[PDB]
Amino acid sequence: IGMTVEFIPHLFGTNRRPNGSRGWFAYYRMGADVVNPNAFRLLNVETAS
Amino acid sequence: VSSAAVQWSWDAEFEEVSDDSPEFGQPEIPVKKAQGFVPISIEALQDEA
Repeated sequence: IGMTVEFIPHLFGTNRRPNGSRGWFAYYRMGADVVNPNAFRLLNVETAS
Repeated sequence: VSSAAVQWSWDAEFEEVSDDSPEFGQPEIPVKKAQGFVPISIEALQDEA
């Protein structure tokens, strides 16, 4: 799913009554991973201590 | 006006979000003046072409 933005009309506080503020909520869903590890080559220049 | 982007984060299911309100700044540019002046004689203004 893509980027969706939502408008919360009313927030609350520590005593569950309105505290005079609002907000904008957004979320996103994706995922990835490497299937075959032998189809790549990566150069590693590591510095000895 | 100048500002920066909000910071997203990868959260799990039923995980509370953290507020990401960004900060703002304001540049400023003053306006200054420059001038030049030249006086001429009446006889000259009529003689010189």
